[PDB]
Amino acid sequence: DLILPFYKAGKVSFYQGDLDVLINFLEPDVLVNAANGDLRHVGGVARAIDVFTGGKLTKRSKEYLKSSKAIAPGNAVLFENVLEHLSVMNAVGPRNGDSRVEGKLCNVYKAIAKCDGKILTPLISVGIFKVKLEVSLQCLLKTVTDRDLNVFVYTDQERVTIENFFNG
Repeated sequence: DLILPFYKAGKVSFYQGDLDVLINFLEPDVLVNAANGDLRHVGGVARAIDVFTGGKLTKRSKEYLKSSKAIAPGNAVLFENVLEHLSVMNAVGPRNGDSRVEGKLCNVYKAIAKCDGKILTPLISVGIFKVKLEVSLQCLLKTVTDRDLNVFVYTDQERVTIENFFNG
């Protein structure tokens, strides 16, 4: 492997890198999108995924909303094979100060863990939805307990925070 994790907790591996490079080298079947409820794909995760699929994620999203329930926080919807052997799991997390941030976050991870194959995911709700990294991380660890999972972050700071959480 060209790209190796900076931490591994049980079956959960943690990576730092640009999204396109992690997809290319880690070869996921399922990519989790940090979605917003109206599926406008903006931000460091959602725009990068859209672009990687040549705009197909957005095409499928517009199609989806013609006949399908908007995605409420706490839920996720899988678009299968947005590209051949790359499904996008559109996970909509809670925002800081919503009710039941932890229950909704944890439910998102429960949905993510039911997907098939190799999964590559960011930490849901961390960044612009302003949930503390450790709250999202704790829900992930608590919920996805016996399942191979790959988690990515972009910044040095985020990596350190994750390392500090485990190092104590």
